[PDB]
Amino acid sequence: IIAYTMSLGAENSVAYSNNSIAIPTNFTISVTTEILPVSMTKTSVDCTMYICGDSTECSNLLLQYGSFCTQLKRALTGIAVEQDKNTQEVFAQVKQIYKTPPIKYFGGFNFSQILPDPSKPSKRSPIEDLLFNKVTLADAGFIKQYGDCLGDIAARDLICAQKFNGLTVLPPLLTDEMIAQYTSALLAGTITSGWTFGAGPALQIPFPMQMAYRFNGIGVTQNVLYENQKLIANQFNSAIGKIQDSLSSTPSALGKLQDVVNHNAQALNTLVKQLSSKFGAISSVLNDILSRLDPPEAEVQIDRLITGRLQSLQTYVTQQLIRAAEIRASANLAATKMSECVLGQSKRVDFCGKGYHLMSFPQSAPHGVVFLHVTYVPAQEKNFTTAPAICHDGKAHFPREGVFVSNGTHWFVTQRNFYEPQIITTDNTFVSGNCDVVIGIVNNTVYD
Amino acid sequence: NFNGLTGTGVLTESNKKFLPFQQFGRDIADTTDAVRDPQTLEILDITPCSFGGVSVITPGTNTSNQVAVLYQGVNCTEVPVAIHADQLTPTWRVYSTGSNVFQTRAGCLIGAEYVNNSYECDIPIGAGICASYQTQTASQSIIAYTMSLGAENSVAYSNNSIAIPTNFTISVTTEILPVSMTKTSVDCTMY
Amino acid sequence: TPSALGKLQDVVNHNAQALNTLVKQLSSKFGAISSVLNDILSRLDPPEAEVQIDRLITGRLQSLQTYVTQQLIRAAEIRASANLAATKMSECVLGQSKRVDFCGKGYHLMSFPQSAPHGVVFLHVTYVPAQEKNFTTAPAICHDGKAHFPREGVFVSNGTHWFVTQRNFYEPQIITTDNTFVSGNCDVVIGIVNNTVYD
Amino acid sequence: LDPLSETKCTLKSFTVEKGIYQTSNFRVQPTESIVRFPNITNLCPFHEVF
Repeated sequence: IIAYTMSLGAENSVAYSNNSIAIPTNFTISVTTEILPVSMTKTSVDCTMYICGDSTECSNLLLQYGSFCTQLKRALTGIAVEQDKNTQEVFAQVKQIYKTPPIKYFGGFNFSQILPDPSKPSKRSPIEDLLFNKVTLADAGFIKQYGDCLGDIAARDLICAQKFNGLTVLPPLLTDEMIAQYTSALLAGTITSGWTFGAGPALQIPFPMQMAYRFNGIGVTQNVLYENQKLIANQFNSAIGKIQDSLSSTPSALGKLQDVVNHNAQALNTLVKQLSSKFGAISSVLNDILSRLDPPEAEVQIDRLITGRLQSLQTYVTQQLIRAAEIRASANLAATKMSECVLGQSKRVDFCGKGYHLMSFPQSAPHGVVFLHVTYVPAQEKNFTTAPAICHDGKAHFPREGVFVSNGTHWFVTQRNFYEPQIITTDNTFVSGNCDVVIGIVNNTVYD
Repeated sequence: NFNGLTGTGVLTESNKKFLPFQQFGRDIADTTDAVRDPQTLEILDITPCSFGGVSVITPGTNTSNQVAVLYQGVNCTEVPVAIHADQLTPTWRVYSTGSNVFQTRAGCLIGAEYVNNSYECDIPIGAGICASYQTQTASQSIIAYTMSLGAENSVAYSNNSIAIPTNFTISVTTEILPVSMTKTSVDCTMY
Repeated sequence: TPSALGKLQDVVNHNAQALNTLVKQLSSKFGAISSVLNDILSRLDPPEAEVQIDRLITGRLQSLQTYVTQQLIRAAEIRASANLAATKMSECVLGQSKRVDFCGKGYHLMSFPQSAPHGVVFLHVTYVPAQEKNFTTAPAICHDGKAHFPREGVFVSNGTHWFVTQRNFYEPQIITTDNTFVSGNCDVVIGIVNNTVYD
Repeated sequence: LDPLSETKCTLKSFTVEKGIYQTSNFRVQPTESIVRFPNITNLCPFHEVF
């Protein structure tokens, strides 16, 4: 063991200067996996089953509370309907279920890793298959045969013990297949039409032209895409494959959803174990008190046990409500991320992945969602000399949509997020003002 | 009751390896799951009696009184009630028969006629099945159907085809958001 | 539609259901022989009465804690909406938001606020296209040795002539030198097509 | 009496709106048996005194 002071990352020093400007000459399409929880386990409880233990003598004494138990039941039902609404609002954003057409060459892009594969049930993609295989649910809320809890309880089938006390998990409204259908529809819409199927009717347009408009939305002109279309397609495919391999080998990919389900299961398990705890009484079973102690004090003891277990249920409900508020914030964030990155091109930084966002793709994760953020990122930059203006004839020429540069004895104009020198022309440079107000203006010609 | 240990359940004769010094068995959740006969040596697993929650599906009372029932997390092949009116007291309400049962992944739904026609989910039951008091059965009754996720559609994606609108529409939607709750106050001693 | 303002009506309903239930909790005989204090002091002596009153104090206190806890949680939900309304106000009203599906469904033109009891209402105006047509698109136009790309619109042809126009409104205008920008030759483009340009 | 009645009692209202408004209760089955096993453990010398 060795202790040390944490490092804040590798040091760096930008070679700043009054006439130094760096511009990219190449770039790279990166993909990042952003996971967000969208729902949690639904629950429903019987007060008497949890507390009394199927005893009529304790029931009416538990009915002396009445409202207390019902408040919790209503809160749990509210949490459940809220999880359902969260799923609906995160996935069911479009009412038209688009179908993917027979895949034709998309200018180079291969979506086979995120499209639904008909070679297996559930009509989902390989990445979604991996995501489903990563997360394991203690109780999905599905149908369980009566023979399940009838023997061979050596496994971690605590669900039997949790159901013996009213605690039972329900199945979500929208099955995994419906979420997969919504995801496939969104993917087909974004790859066939672009940002139009979110505002209204689906307007078809080639995926190359879609990506060209994406690029135009972050400075890089359409030519940067058309003249490097094959390289960009190869980069996209390689990044998709690398993300697949990472999510496959990296066990901590879906750690957030795993921790969500683990927290829910652990809360249920501890709430169950609380039953075996002596809440100041002589025994954990009310029948023992009824058979050993007299009614005068047995009633007080039963009231004590009931208050203790009701407080346990209240603590559980409060923790679940706080976690549900968290997951609701996460679901709203996921819906916003969908609407922005998936259904459009977002300008917000660090919201649709690291770097300039081009487009995103959703994947149906268990109790959550995984966004594959496609971004545009420069690389292998180079240094050039800059000049805020160009003086040609007693007037200053300023850039229209780019920046000036100089490779030495010659001067050119180019854009910011990419290197594409062009001669200083009158169309490229607007003229306004003399050459005496500018501080770093340089004398150079403006072609006509 | 065997040696002072009372309870209720179903015995299923397991072959659990109880040692000579072991007379009771508790599962992972500190719950009894097996016991030994105080006389013989047979190990009997204490399995739970028939148990399952019921959910009452009811349309608007102003509409009608016909109601459906769902035994969540139970297979129809089990014993929902199936009593002779002299078995269990707390649930005298019997809906064993009716010739209308549909086993969903969420439970046995009694009182609803399953239909292959997918509509918009009105009353969410679970596992995709939703109910409604549709009047297209014409008579009216409670039905069940897999929720319709939406209207099918497709886009003729082509490497050289584009769509450009010709007219527009100024839609005026609405949104509602709570801003402030009721400000209350309490007097500890008076309450 | 009578259920339009349900989101707001739920608030005043829960706030009422929170206090109304809190009043019925006074009838709960928390480990006591009676839920009315005056009946205890009238039926039992202080030594034995405190053994009962001390219990009612706990339950009635937990009922307030159970009440104040939920109000705090509910208070957090309102602020989240108030912050969203405060943001949706500044973004949708005080300006034009490019955030899709935030200031209504569709391209945001403008929004108008309307006050409401314990809430707020936003009238979102959106630009939704309709009655679209299908045309043939070409990523570029190959002129005499050079490819011309669209400056801001997109190229289209009705089958016999080529025109450029914006994406969200069909306004075909001729391919002009000022409507296009030239970058490189034609061999580098995949689906480029040949068509003249007007100088 | 009937499900529509056990839900009103929980909702505390004679009118029930549309939905699944109540998970009324759960299913159970009663039983009966005896106590104080076993018996073959031993005899008693009571006969020695009588």
